[PDB]
Amino acid sequence: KVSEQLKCCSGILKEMFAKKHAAYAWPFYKPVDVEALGLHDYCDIIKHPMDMSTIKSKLEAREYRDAQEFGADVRLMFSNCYKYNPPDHEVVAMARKLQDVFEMRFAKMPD
Amino acid sequence: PVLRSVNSREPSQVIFCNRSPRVVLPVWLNFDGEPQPYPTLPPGTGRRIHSYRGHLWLFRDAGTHDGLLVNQTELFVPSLNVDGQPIFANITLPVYTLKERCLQVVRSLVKPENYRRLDIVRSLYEDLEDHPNVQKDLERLTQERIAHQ
Amino acid sequence: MDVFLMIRRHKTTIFTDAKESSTVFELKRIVEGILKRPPDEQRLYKDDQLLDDGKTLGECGFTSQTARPQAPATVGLAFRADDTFEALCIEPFSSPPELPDVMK
Amino acid sequence: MMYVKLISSDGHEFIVKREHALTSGTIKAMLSNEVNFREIPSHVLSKVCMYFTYKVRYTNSSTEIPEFPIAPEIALELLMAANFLDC
Ligand SMILES: Cc1ncsc1-c1ccc(CNC(=O)[C@@H]2C[C@@H](O)CN2C(=O)[C@@H](NC(=O)COCCOCCOCCNC(=O)C[C@@H]2N=C(c3ccc(Cl)cc3)c3c(sc(C)c3C)-n3c(C)nnc32)C(C)(C)C)cc1
Repeated sequence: KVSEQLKCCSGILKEMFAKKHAAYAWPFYKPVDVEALGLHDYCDIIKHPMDMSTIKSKLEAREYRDAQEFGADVRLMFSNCYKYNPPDHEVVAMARKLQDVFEMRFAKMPD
Repeated sequence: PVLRSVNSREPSQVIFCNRSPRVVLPVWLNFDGEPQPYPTLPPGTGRRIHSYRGHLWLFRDAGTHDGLLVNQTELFVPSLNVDGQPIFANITLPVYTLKERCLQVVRSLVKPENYRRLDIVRSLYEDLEDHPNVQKDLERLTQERIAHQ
Repeated sequence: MDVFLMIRRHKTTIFTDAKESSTVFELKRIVEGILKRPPDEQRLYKDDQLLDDGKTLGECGFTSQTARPQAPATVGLAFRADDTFEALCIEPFSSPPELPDVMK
Repeated sequence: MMYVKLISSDGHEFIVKREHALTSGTIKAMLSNEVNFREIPSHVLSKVCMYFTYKVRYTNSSTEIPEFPIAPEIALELLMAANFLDC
């Protein structure tokens, strides 16, 4: 039950990484590079960063006890983006599109 | 204008690396061809940079506006990455003429209102006053790109 | 690596490059070519130190860091007339004028 | 290599490779073995010759290039020489 849900969580992240969704998924592939983006205040505001590669490592390392912990990390990744940026920023639009894919597959997971 | 960034919104990871003795000012040409200054790099320093495909950059001395080179040439345009490998931008001094080099040093020691009080040939006054300039170069670069076409 | 030199005597100054691994004798061959004087009629100096034909420039103390194209290192030269070597003597260059008021 | 003799106003003889001296447009025109500059003094002309060595060494070099240094008190005269010599 728990292990079968954790394979589904993996299947979902794999889809989030796929070419199909590359046009809006690409900013969340890796951790936020505050140097390159020139964001002096990002760590002051975002106390707990998250990204897709970090989540992938945690799955493969069996660190998530269940599907809810996997979800809270995906939702953390998005919440960080909405928190830091203004409503009508290109990255917030991109985040929304990807979250719709996440929420749909996460809701259709058998429990 | 002709020389301007493309509004691609496609990512490009870049490394700016200053291997000159000058403090470097990176200059970004925007979608309307207007130069936008970015934070400066001290000599010997480098850093990761997030830019986009088809964006134009050039590089200058932050105090004097003397032109510098990037990967042996005047302009820099990033490609898309290959297997997440960074694109490298190596910034260096060009080999100036002795004349231009003497102009730089005299400019650094004399206030512009005193240029014409120096005991030298009249034509060098004009030469001294015609400072290194981004706009002036953009026209030369534009019109060499037209001749090319 | 390479070293860049001013070889100097009286009011004569030769500009040339060479290597750290090259020898004093090899440097005299360059001089022979230019000024028509064989090695046995030449004496080469670093400051006041007479240099031996068999030693390399690196061993005499010339390094690429202190002998650059834009700031070459100096080597003194003395000839022999009538079976006795003359005293080393390098005529100095002229002096720059005083700095103008507006450049102070 | 062929050499040429550059002689300053104060009677100093500077001997450099022909190829290095051809960096100057004014000299290039004169030659095409010995050349006298009756108005440029040794403390200036010596500096010019160093510039030739620098230019020939670092043109088409893919090594990073160092600054050519010019002391404040020779800058005015070296500027006049450079302009007169076209280099
Ligand atoms: C320190 C330094 N020293 C010498 S240079 C330098 C320096 C170099 C680069 C930067 C930052 N990069 C730029 O400013 C680049 C360089 C040049 O290519 C132009 N440029 C732009 O960003 C331009 N932008 C574009 O062409 C794309 O335009 C969308 C406008 O938004 C850009 C970012 O907004 C301003 C600051 N905000 C952020 O960076 C937030 C950030 N955005 C994004 C982001 C930004 C744009 C898009 Cl389209 C998608 C996601 C982001 C991520 S992660 C990630 C990989 C990215 C790319 N992200 C997440 C997650 N959450 N927030 C973010 C410009 C001038 C219009 C702002 C800062 C300093």
